[PDB]
This record gives sequence, C-alpha cells and structure tokens, in this order.
Amino acid sequence: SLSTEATAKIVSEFGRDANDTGSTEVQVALLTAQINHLQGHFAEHKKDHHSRRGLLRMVSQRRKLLDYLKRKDVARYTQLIERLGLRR
Amino acid sequence: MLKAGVHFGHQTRYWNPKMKPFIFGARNKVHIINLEKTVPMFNEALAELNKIASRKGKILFVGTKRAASEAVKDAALSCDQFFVNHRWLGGMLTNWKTVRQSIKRLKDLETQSQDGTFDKLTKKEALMRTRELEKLENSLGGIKDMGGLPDALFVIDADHEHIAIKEANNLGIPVFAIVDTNSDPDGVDFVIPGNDDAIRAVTLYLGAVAATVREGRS
Amino acid sequence: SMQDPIADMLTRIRNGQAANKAAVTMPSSKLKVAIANVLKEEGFIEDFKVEGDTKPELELTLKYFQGKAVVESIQRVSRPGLRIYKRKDELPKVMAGLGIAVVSTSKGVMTDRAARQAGLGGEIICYVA
RNA sequence: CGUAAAGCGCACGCAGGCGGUUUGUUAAGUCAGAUGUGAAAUCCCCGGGCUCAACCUGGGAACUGCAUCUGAUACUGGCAAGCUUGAGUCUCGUAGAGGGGGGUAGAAUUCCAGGUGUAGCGGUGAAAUGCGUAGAGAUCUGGAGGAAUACCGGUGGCGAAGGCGGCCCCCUGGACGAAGACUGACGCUCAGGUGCGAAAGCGUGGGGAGCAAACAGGAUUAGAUACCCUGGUAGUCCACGCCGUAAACGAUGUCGACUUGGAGGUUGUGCCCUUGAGGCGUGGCUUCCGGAGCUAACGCGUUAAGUCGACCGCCUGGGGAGUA
Ligand SMILES: [Mg+2]
Ligand SMILES: [Mg+2]
Ligand SMILES: [Mg+2]
Ligand SMILES: [Mg+2]
Ligand SMILES: [Mg+2]
Ligand SMILES: [Mg+2]
Ligand SMILES: [Mg+2]
Ligand SMILES: [Mg+2]
Ligand SMILES: [Mg+2]
Ligand SMILES: [Mg+2]
Ligand SMILES: [Mg+2]
Ligand SMILES: [Mg+2]
Ligand SMILES: [Mg+2]
Ligand SMILES: [Mg+2]
Ligand SMILES: [Mg+2]
Ligand SMILES: [Mg+2]
Ligand SMILES: [Mg+2]
Ligand SMILES: [Mg+2]
Ligand SMILES: [Mg+2]
Ligand SMILES: [Mg+2]
Ligand SMILES: [Mg+2]
Ligand SMILES: [Mg+2]
Repeated sequence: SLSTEATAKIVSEFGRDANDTGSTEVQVALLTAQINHLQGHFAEHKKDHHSRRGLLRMVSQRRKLLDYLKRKDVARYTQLIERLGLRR
Repeated sequence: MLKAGVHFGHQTRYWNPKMKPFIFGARNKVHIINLEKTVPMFNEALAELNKIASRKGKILFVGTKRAASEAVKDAALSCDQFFVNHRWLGGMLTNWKTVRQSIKRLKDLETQSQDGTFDKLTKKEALMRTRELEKLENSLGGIKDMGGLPDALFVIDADHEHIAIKEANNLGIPVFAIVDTNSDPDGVDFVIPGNDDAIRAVTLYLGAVAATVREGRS
Repeated sequence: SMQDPIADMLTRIRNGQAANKAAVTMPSSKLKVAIANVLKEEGFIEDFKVEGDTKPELELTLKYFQGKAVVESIQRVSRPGLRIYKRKDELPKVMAGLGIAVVSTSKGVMTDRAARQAGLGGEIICYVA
C-alpha cells in the first residue's frame, strides 16, 4: 500500500486542511495514487489474478465516488478530474 | 427472608433457561436460587395444600431419589396421606384400572403373610412369596389404601419425576413441585424454586408441608 | 440493507411477542411513532416512549392477557416492492371487524374503522389481529 | 427450489428494481367531491300482459374506465437544506499453506561408474512372465537428474469460488482489533456484459526420476478385451496460448434486521496486585449438541431449513432429451 509519508502528502494536498482524510477528493486521490502505482506491478507478473481482484475493487470504488461527486457538485468534480488526470 | 438454613441453590451450567427469573447467581460458578422469590411462592403453595388438606384430599409425595425416600416414610407418612418413595412405574395414574389389580394382589398377600398360607409348601415357595411380597411393598407401598385418583401431587424433584408430572397434567390433577435450576417448569401448577438434593433442605420442605397438612379440616 | 423499517418494527413486535419479552426497542421515526400510537389506543400494547435526541430510540411495552400474547398476528401489507392503496369503499376489515387495519390517510395514520367514518381512503400499512 | 423438478461454479458490475433520518416546499402517485362521457339491448333490483312460465316491457342500479375542475398532504415521488446510526477514508498493531517472481536445503526413488561378495532376486491366495553366473539381489563409495516437501499437522488457518503446506528474499491483495478524527446515504441487488474458474484434453517449445490411460506378455476364469503380476507410451512437470466443464456440494443465491441455551477451537483487546500457567469483561472467524419454531419425514435450529424486508436465478409428470 501507499507509504505513510505518501498518504499524508496527498491528504494535505487535496483535503480542505490536515486530518481531513474523509473528503471525496482525498479518497479519490488516494485511490488514483495506488492504482497508478500498481500498474507497474501488473506489467510484470501479469498473472497475479488474486491481487488484480483488489485492484479492480479500487477502480470500482473510485468510479462510484466520482459519480457521487459529479451528482453533488459539478464544479468540484471537474477541478478534481483535471488535477488528477482522469478522463471521465 | 432467609427462613431456611444454608442451601443457597445448586447446579452450575446444566441450568434450564426457563429458571432465569428465579436465579440470583454468583459464587464459584454455581447458581444461587433467589430465596426472596421462593418464600412467597412457598407460602402460597403451603396455603393451597392447607386448603386441600382441609377439604381432606390426597397429595401424593414422590421422592424416588434415595436419600429422600425414607423422608416420605418418615413423619411425612404421618399424615393420612400417600407416597411413592421408589420407582414410579409408568401408568400408576393414567391407567388406574390395571394397577388396581396389583394392589389387590398386594392386599391378599399381606393377609396371607400372618394369617393365611405362609408356611405351607416348600421353604423355597415360602421365600419366593416373601421376596415377591416385599417387591410389591417397596414398589407400590403407601399408595395401597388410596382407592381412587388423588386430588394433588407433591414432587420433590421435577426433572426426575417428569413421568408423574406428565400423568398428573394429562388427568388434570394439580401439581406442586420443588424445581431446581436444572429442572423444567410449565408442567407444574405451583412451582417452588429450591434445592432438591440436600438432605437438610428436602427435610425442611417435607416438614413444612407435613405440618400444614397435620391441620386437616380441624 | 435495511429497506423497510416499518416491516422491521412489525417483526420486532412479532418476535418479541413470541419470545415473551416484556418490551421491545428499536430506532425511532415519525411514522413508527404514529403507528405505535394507533396500536396503543386500540389496546394492542401497553405504552411507548422515545428517548435520546440525536439518535432517538423507541421502546414499546408488549401486552399479555393470559399466558398467551395479545397481538395474535401482525402482518405487513403495503411493502416497498408493492404498495397497496384502497378507496373509501374498498377499505379491508380483518377477521370480520375484530382486529384492525392500520391505514395512512391524508389526515394521518388511523384505523380502518376511523378512516371509514371520516370517509377517506389511503395506504394500507398493515393488519393487526 | 437441502434429500421429491428447481440456487447460475464464483465474483465485479451498466440498464432496471428498491432504498436510513429531520425540516421546508411541490402536489406527480395516492385520497375526497363535482362535471362530461361510458349507445341501445344484455346481466342484476323493484310491476303487468300473454291462463302461468319461457318471452315482451316501465323505472333504477351497474358499466369497476377515461378526461377536466376544485380540495386533502399521512405515505411514495420531485426539489432545497441538513444529521450520523448504513457505507467509506486516515492513525497504530495482529494472525494467516492469500497471490506472482527468484534462490536454496534434507530425506527418498531411479540411473551411471567402481569396490566387496555369491546363487538366487522379484512377485502372488498360489504361480508365472521378468531380472541373474556376461555376476544379479544385498552392501559401500562417487556422480547425474526430475518430482514432491515426513515430523510440525490440528471438524487448525487463508481465499469470492476453483483452491493454497520445506526454508529465505523481492513485489502484492484482503481480513480483524484499540482509540480518536474525517466525508455525509456516497447504499443493496443485478437481466445483458466482463473477469476468474479443479482434473482431464488441445497448440508451440522444453523437460522427464516416480507413477501410469493406450499397448505387450504372465495368470485367474466356462469365457476375462477386466480385477491380480511383470513392463510400459501419451500424460502427470515448466513457459506462453486455448478449453470453460465436475457430486465446481453446505446438493442450501446475495444483503439487512429480530428471536431461550450448553461445551469447544482459533485470533485480537480493556481493567484488576501477573503478585505462575490467575479473575472480571468486550470483538472477528470457526466445530459439536440442543429449546421454541419450522419440516412429509429425515432433520435445521442465532453460521436457520425460525420471524420478516429488497433484488436476482430457476421448476411445472416419467421416457424421448439436455437429444435433434
Ligand atoms: Mg485500502
Ligand atoms: Mg435424485
Ligand atoms: Mg433434485
Ligand atoms: Mg452455490
Ligand atoms: Mg454483487
Ligand atoms: Mg425514504
Ligand atoms: Mg395529484
Ligand atoms: Mg348500456
Ligand atoms: Mg304476471
Ligand atoms: Mg328492462
Ligand atoms: Mg418527501
Ligand atoms: Mg449473467
Ligand atoms: Mg492440467
Ligand atoms: Mg501439452
Ligand atoms: Mg510436447
Ligand atoms: Mg499395471
Ligand atoms: Mg453444470
Ligand atoms: Mg470441490
Ligand atoms: Mg466438501
Ligand atoms: Mg447445482
Ligand atoms: Mg442441531
Ligand atoms: Mg448438446
């Protein structure tokens, strides 16, 4: 998983303030960081189906959170999309 | 209050969940029967038995459990009442017709034991007759002079005399029982939470019930 | 997940009644309180109370007449998967008048007898007998 | 819908179905009244005439529907704003054959070379085929190679299922517990779709000790295309790709709530002098027995096959046939 230092960096950089680990932006940012990191792991190996099932769970959770944010506040949804690089 | 001595319940985990309202529970993994709860019920049961005794009905002590048997052949036998201190043979009540012949055989042999044929014929036939006689005596004793169904039952133990309780319920006869924490109520019309194993405690119950039945119609 | 809190309230009463519990407790709600009020005034439960402010908790005191329970059968009718609405003339009566059918009319929750007198129908919440 | 026909092998998920709690608003569903319409006949309810009846006939009721108008606002829906109990994030730890890659260790089998030694070895119910005087089997030394990891070991653990056991490193998924903070319904289910999915089997390239379909011989038998014996190829092993099926079973779909108990296993954690391996609690998973209830019965029984709610899958006599 993400290192403690790495996790703290995203939290403080996406949340409205420190110790705001629950905001949707922080949650989506953390999932995005881990999904991107795992791409290297699965480029090698490529047969770790059991771990990939965990990866797909991250992808599904992020999709649901993004859909919720888009329905709640479009302005924040967009700004997050460009910042993290996600397509839709 | 603690009118009794020191019995403080019995049994440990072999406890029937239906006894929860009567349990105090505490020391060294042993259930403690709430004496405060039994005193009013015990007095209430004693009163009802007194009412029946004044009506001059039977009450049918049963304490097959040894170390409780003789205590029904003790002053408990005093009152003009009936008891079963040994194995309760199934059907003693629910078919009184068949057991009627057995008591009739008992009566005939009791007469022959002193006045009739007791010495004639080989000693072997004499000794078999006597051992057969005592077999009837200890199997169905005080019940001999009953001559009908009773009006109430008194059971020292409930889960140990369940056959007698079931027969009484089948025939609609009131049942007064000392139910321990392991025992099962709901077959008993008048439950008396209290230890039924201790010799001292069971004597206390028998004495109190004996005393209230000494007072018959007055 | 929890889809029908009303059916949850009904089954809590049914189970607790069969277990000979003295009282049953559950999360509170306006509709639950309204239904509980109708049950009390019809004689099916002793009383009811709500506690707490942020997480209100509703407690009902069950009733026993003899060794047996009072609420013989309590059944949910209009459920989330299929909602039942009746007109004034089509309001049901449970076991021929004995027992009640809780109905949510435009003037609040009330029994079928009360709704029929007021001349208006509504949603059939449940049957109690 | 455990065993009578019936839970997809298992998951993730779009459409769809359903959705915690408070306030305000709307009035679409819903409810109340009214208006228009709903042909006549027919059916039903109240009289006569055919002498009665059938039959004819006056009036009503009904036509359960639709549209519009006016109201009601509990519930469902829409809209706005909240809340924290569902759901999720963060901090510190715990146990584990969870997964993918690489390395390595000991025991044993087979083979190769050599030594010592001599007549049997092996096998079966008994035999024979077979091996051996070209020196076997037995015993000792050295070497090659493949496969699997005794003891630990445990109705023990982990995983969605299939499944996963030597030891070490690297990359990696999930679960659980303590206390606190954070978001604020973000949830459940899921046709079609996508992914994973024992063994056998298939393609290409390797590898090959043991075992062993096919095959060969020896036995048994009335026969013996077998069971038994002696050999033995594919395969079993590795890399990549396909196959997509099993008594893939708990013959028991997923999620949530509620309902008496007893005895165990395993893994956390709080407090009390640990004043040894103690005492009192509080979570997760798991085995056995049993109460009410349920069940045709067997049995299930807080891990339900009990009492309920949401969604999905499937059954409609046997054979023909899961076949054309
Ligand atoms: Mg995580
Ligand atoms: Mg069958
Ligand atoms: Mg079947
Ligand atoms: Mg299944
Ligand atoms: Mg799913
Ligand atoms: Mg709602
Ligand atoms: Mg409307
Ligand atoms: Mg017409
Ligand atoms: Mg006429
Ligand atoms: Mg007419
Ligand atoms: Mg609303
Ligand atoms: Mg499908
Ligand atoms: Mg294979
Ligand atoms: Mg191959
Ligand atoms: Mg090959
Ligand atoms: Mg063979
Ligand atoms: Mg199949
Ligand atoms: Mg299997
Ligand atoms: Mg199995
Ligand atoms: Mg099946
Ligand atoms: Mg059982
Ligand atoms: Mg076919």
